[PDB]
Amino acid sequence: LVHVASVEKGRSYEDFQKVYNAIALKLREDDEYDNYIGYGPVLVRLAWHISGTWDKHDNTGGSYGGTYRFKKEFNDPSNAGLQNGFKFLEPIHKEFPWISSGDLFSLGGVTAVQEMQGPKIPWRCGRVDTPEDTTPDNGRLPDADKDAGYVRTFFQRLNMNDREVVALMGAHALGKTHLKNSGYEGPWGAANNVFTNEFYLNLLNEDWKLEKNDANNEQWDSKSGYMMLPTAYSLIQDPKYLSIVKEYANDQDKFFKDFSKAFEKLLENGITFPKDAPSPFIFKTLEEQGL
Ligand code: HEM
Repeated sequence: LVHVASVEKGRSYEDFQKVYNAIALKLREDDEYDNYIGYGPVLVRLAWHISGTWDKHDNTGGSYGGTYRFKKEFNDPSNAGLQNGFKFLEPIHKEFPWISSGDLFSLGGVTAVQEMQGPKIPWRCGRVDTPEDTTPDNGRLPDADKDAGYVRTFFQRLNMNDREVVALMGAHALGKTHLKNSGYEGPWGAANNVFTNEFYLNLLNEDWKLEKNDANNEQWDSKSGYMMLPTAYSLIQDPKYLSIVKEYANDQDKFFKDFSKAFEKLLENGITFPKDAPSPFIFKTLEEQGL
């Protein structure tokens, strides 16, 4: 497969900034979702799962084709709970019927991170909706009960190196786990809809205890009422991962710059951009626009 980015016919920067604004105004408005966490965290989880299916070996999966719209991918067990972010974005797609699905699903994750005070993420338009038979089979997304060796190997398929894996994993300061979606339950920390380096500080400073939960899965629980997935607690057991965790725990600006680069790479894997194509867009937040 080659997947060439094609801009939506006739659309420029300001068209896309209007779609960003619609998502951002609806995030402000629907603030009650999930006990007042809001839709921000489930929207960056949606942008990572439609991107996370990519296989570097045959160029299949990834964000390009917007295939989460099809039943197979939509009903993937690993995607349970993401229907909420889909339903959030659906009125915005009736409003801007010209945007492709992969562009809208990835822009929703960019808008959520920046509206939750995260770094600016450069974004490129040009994904093209591909057919129902290009939809990847279930099972390409990662397990939660594994170790640092599994993590390294998994992310090699999306060719992410150690630093990019540790930067991307910082998104787990956002939102929470839900027992009915994944067999895990509890918040990651205290500031769950503000983008910060809290994941790393918690990993290095809490007194974590291993326990079984009500679904019979193990998780790490701390005295503060926070939890950690086994795959994510793995990052302090590997010496390479642990030196990068400590770097981000001490320097939130370094974490923001690295997360920005890594998240854009994740949302663009598998897509070829011609050089006639527009440069990456940097969207203004609602606040910067006075809206
Ligand atoms: C090996 C890597 C990862 C595993 C095993 C994993 C697993 C999980 C699990 C089991 C949940 C909770 C699902 C639920 O019950 O609703 C979760 C939530 C979440 N994940 Fe990950 N994750 C991984 C990587 C990532 C990455 C790379 C991102 C984004 C860059 C990300 C962003 C999120 C966010 C924001 C949530 C919270 C969603 C909400 O509040 O509903 N995760 N993850």
